[PDB]
Amino acid sequence: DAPTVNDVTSDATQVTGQAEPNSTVKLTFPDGTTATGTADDQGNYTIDIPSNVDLNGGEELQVTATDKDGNTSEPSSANVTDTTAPDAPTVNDVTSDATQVTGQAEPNSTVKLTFPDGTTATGTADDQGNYTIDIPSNVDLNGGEELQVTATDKDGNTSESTNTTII
Amino acid sequence: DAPTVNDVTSDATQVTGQAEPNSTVKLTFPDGTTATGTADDQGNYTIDIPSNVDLNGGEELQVTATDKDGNTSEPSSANVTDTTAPDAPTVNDVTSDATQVTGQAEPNSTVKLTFPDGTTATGTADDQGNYTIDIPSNVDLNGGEELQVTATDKDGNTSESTNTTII
Ligand SMILES: [Ca+2]
Ligand SMILES: [Ca+2]
Repeated sequence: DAPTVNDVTSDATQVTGQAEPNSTVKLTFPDGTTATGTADDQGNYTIDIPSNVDLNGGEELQVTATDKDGNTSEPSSANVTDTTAPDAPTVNDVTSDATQVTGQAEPNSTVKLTFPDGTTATGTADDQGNYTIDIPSNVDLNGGEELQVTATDKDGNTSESTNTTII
Repeated sequence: DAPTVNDVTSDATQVTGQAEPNSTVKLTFPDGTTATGTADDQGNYTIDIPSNVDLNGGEELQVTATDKDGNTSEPSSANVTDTTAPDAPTVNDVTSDATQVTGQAEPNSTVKLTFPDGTTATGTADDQGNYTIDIPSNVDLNGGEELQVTATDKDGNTSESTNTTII
């Protein structure tokens, strides 16, 4: 009698699926909070994700169904797909004499610097979100040129860009 | 006497370079707009890009220098690098019975649909900015699942995502 659970993303606001008609479907989140819904006469259920729950991707959700006689199904599992890009990274001021670009980004993201000629350089953010990207000494940055930085998570979601002007 | 022109991106707000000290540096845009700056005593110039001039990338800029006697240098040109992502796409409502997803995006951008299991489908926005993406026949859409759409230009700049919930 285990219910089905439709695929859940990090941007989802509800969890839906199929269960025995008019059963009580119970969704348990990693933080121990639960949310419930009642399946309709055709067995379709919807459970609203509480606003106090933030799913980022990778979480395991558990869903059970309980009939009017108190029999509860075995749990069904769903893993949350990460479709949410990181926030825009920060970028510390960059002078024309700088040898690296540093800043903060989502931990473990891939940070991509686009130089004003369109070439690129990358660095990996550490577990605290710090990144450092080396500027090759044959790349000449001049005052007034623009730099652009993005951060991309492991599932390929890329942040909005952050710009800074060379000093 | 030809001025140098530092690399310009679509996100820059100034054009900088070197020219004869105290000469008037003139920047000409493809639309015929001009902007001016004075090179300083060390030969450095900064010219603010007029706000009504939105450089998107690919534009050829022309930069000349004129001395106090009205003699104008040969031009130097610079090509603008596109570092600006398209706007977030629009997505028309998608029912669980839908066979395609449609909406609007930057013309000739690649629109990427991410299904709630993390798999994707792609389409190109046409000359009017309209896109249509076929839903693969092995993808089963269910009411309450989230769909996500992004748009990417030819230089790899990826829009903010747009979400919609399957009906
Ligand atoms: Ca993410
Ligand atoms: Ca662009």
